[PDB]
Amino acid sequence: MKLAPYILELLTSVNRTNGTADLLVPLLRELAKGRPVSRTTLAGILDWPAERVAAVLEQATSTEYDKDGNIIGYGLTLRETSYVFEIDDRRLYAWCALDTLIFPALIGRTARVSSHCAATGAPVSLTVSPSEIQAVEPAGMAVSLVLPQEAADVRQSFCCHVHFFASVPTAEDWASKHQGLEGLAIVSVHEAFGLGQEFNRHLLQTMS
Ligand SMILES: [Br-]
Repeated sequence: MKLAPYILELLTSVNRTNGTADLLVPLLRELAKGRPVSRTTLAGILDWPAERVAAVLEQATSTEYDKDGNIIGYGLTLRETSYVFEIDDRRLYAWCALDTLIFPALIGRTARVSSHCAATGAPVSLTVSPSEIQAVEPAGMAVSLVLPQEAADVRQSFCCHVHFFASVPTAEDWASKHQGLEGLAIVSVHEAFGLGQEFNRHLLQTMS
């Protein structure tokens, strides 16, 4: 379909908070190691004052901390969700389906991704590398999209409605049952992966 409206609003929501794009990659790479990430550690890595790291993170109100106040989730997370994101043997999680398609390129690793169809509970899995997906099981796997909303934390506006599905027909039936989500649409995981690729492209250009 026409995906420009989705990319454009996702890029905008991200660029709405200055520095987000700059903090994102270095934090995903740290979280990908499997251990909580200190905010002070993050500030050294960005060579930023602690204040700027703080302001960026308090915009993502979904940001997860542990009991020591260390970062344990930002897109990628150490706390179980229904999207499993395995790098090496390390079993990490993602907040949404599209995360699992865009993060491999940002952290430069290949992930073994798994979840369950949000319509039927069926197991889904795929391997996502920085440049391609492989081992798509079942082959017809789909993803839901909605129009990202402006002036709202990204997880809560957009990708809480961004799931995997066993197939496009199964997903379209699920989607017809919902009709109060702006821009609700179903795409193949291949098309989803392409959106992710275009998002990442603009995203990287936005870094300093
Ligand atoms: Br369009």
